[PDB]
Amino acid sequence: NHMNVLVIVDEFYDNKYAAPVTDIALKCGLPTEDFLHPSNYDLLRLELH
Amino acid sequence: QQVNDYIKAKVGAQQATCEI
Amino acid sequence: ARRLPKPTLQGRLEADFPDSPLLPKFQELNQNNLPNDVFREAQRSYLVFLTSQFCYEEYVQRTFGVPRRQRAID
Amino acid sequence: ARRLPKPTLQGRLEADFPDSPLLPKFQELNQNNLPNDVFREAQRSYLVFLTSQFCYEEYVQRTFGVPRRQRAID
Repeated sequence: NHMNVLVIVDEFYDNKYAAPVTDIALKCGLPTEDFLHPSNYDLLRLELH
Repeated sequence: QQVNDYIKAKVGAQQATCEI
Repeated sequence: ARRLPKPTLQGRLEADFPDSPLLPKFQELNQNNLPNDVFREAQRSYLVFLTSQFCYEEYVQRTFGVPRRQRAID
Repeated sequence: ARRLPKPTLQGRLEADFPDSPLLPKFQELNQNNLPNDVFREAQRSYLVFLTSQFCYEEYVQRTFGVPRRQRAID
């Protein structure tokens, strides 16, 4: 809503309790030999293409 | 109990069964 | 909204040095219903603008020709 | 229940050097029948406390004393 970057940054970290990691990072974290494992079905079933 | 829920998430909850 | 915090910058340059030619071209700034702190920061910004302006002129006036054709006799 | 062996630390250093300052701040040592050597160790500890305080004060003055704009006009 306004063009100034510092207060944009400070409005994101203001003692943040919950820091949810993006799902893409959760995909690229684990290697292949458990990405096929059925424990990661919650990541697998949204990998379609 | 939340740690228990994490453990039950990260593993599974004829076929020739095998103990370890 | 806000800015960076101000850096230290100890002293007042116009308090100590009256011998630069930039002094009468500084004094025209005066407060009008303004607290003296932000008015002083306005003086500081005008002073740094003037010294940048003066050193800019000092650069461009010595670099039209740093050599010249006319100095061959002397 | 005890401490280290004491180091060598020889001589009455304050008496051989009356020229230094802070010795008027040293002479306020009352003796309520303290023996003749633990009083000397108390005096030594008070002396090194005083010279550390004097050195810290002179360092504080040497760090607040930076080249100012006022002193550079010479």
